[PDB]
Amino acid sequence: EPSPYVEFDRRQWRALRMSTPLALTEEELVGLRGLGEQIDLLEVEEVYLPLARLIHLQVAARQRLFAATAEFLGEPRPVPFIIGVAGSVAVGKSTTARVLQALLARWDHHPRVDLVTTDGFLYPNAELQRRNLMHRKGFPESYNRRALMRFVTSVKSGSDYACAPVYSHLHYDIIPGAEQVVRHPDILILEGLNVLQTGPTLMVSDLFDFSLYVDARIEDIEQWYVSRFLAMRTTAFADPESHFHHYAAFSDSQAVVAAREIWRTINRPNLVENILPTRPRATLVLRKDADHSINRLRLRKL
Amino acid sequence: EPSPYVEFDRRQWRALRMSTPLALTEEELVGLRGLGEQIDLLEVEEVYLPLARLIHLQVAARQRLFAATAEFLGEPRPVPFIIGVAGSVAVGKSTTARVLQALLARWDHHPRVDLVTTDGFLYPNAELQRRNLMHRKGFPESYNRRALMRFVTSVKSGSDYACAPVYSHLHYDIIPGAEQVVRHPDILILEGLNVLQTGPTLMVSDLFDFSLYVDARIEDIEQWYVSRFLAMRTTAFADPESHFHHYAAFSDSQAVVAAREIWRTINRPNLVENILPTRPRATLVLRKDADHSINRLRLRKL
Ligand SMILES: C[C@H](NC(=O)c1ccccc1C(F)(F)F)c1nnc(SCCOc2ccc(F)cc2)n1C
Ligand SMILES: C[C@H](NC(=O)c1ccccc1C(F)(F)F)c1nnc(SCCOc2ccc(F)cc2)n1C
Repeated sequence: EPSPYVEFDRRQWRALRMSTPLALTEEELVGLRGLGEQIDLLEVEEVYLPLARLIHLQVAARQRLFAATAEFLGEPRPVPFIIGVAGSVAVGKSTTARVLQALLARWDHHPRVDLVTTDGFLYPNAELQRRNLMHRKGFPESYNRRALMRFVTSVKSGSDYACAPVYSHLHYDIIPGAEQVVRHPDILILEGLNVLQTGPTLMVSDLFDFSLYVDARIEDIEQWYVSRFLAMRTTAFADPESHFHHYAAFSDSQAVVAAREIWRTINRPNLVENILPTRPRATLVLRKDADHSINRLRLRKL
Repeated sequence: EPSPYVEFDRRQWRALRMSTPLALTEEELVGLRGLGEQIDLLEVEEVYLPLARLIHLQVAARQRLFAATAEFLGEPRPVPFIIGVAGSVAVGKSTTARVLQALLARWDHHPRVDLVTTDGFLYPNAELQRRNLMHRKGFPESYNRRALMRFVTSVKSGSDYACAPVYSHLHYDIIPGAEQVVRHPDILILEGLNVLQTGPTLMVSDLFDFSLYVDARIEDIEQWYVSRFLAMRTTAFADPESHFHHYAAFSDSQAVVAAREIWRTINRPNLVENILPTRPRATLVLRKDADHSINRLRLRKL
């Protein structure tokens, strides 16, 4: 029974590592780890290094394809390779993305590898209040998807620079005047929630040369979300300038109630209605277990 | 203002022809022309030959990409290149597809180029009657899209053969027992209506290495449809075995009434609600004028 997919387990996948150096020290790993994440050097080696090898093979071949079009066109720093990383809140895709960026940037030919999270493209709160969308922050309509598409297009067009706006998780809002400048990289990783989504018109997913989806049982992500929420009381919420400082004095059980409620009404439905439906398109799915461990992968060979 | 697209006119596009031989005689052209079509050798040269050049550049480069994945995978007749041709009924995509197939098969390296129309994947009439779908023949739900996806996947998987069922336009139904065998080509052109469409799960559009969309003003396609309908009275409908023989004795004005009605209730809405929304994804759009002439094109350079 023929398939566009190939399943692996860590045993099979780790084998595919070949002679790929490990250029990442333990000090550096944890400086990319997010609160709650269990990723160790043994996982970089056995999972992210094959992945990095795969990606670097394809970067070369993917550009030949743009060569062909430019040769047709009778034409005279290539077309940036674009990676998308998607997944639910709290699944740890943010970390994956940051790890991936460090692994790729340390290829001996030394490419420039920018990383942009989509949260800088959320509408500011006042704009969200206007549209009646606060209660749906993180859903697709709470993003300026036109702005976001222009940006990625602009970068891939080979343009000299592009700017993105900047979100502050501290203040739960877009930072006035702040901007992230992306000066023509070789690779761009774009990380967000529904970034793999498909539409009537053309969308960023269409621009992706490679894409990555970080998966887990829905019960387990709830678990990680709630724990991280509780942990955030002595972290992010502890700062008296946090938009969410009021949460710092919640007890374990109020905190679990609040966390569960946000999860039930905002984060779970977005996952189910929007994010999860996009899994089938992803070049690679990283499947995590309850203990955070990546033990199965699903690659698109077609 | 940067764009994924490049517009052309026939002047600009024809220039891109380079030294591409014309291996198609006028006898052979018209034997592919459909009732009403105005395509002449001057259009093959100035439009289909650039197109053929473009396609043959990309076939080479697109396979390097599957090489990269197989080299990663540590692996030991390549992965068939898959072209999709979409557009409304009566726009003449059927012809384009057949022309394209003849132009590609006569490349000096002599590749096998199969062509499959999607109509063989319509549900038989009795199955359509069951689902209450006769009045929506040609809409996406009147196709066995699972069967269709299995097929294209099977071919691209590199499998030795795949079978498709066969529709009879004469009898307005699927022919019992008939089958079209596709024995591992180098290129497969797949022609149909919503074939460029996108979904929750993975679909044929995802398997396309190249895609082609044949466009025209909606008023003009109505015009061509109605004329062809009238013309079909002394052609297809003239055969007393035609499911539609009753139409042969319609006068011009009854015939125009019938044709307009079918167009209003079945073919126009499908075009508007489903087909036309898919135009943005197509690698190349062929834009035809009221006189049938291809005078502008839109290529995806990203
Ligand atoms: C609906 C809202 N979503 C977001 O703020 C959001 C939107 C887009 C991208 C990322 C987030 C994020 F991660 F949660 F901050 C939200 N979801 N949880 C909260 S409470 C703030 C605590 O933030 C987190 C973030 C991540 C966790 F794993 C646990 C708690 N809020 C305000
Ligand atoms: C709704 C139905 N659609 C189809 O049969 C159909 C479905 C899928 C693919 C192609 C067709 C096709 F082209 F019209 F035969 C239909 N549309 N017009 C008719 S009348 C039969 C006359 O066929 C045509 C076909 C094409 C024309 F340009 C003009 C008349 N019928 C029965």
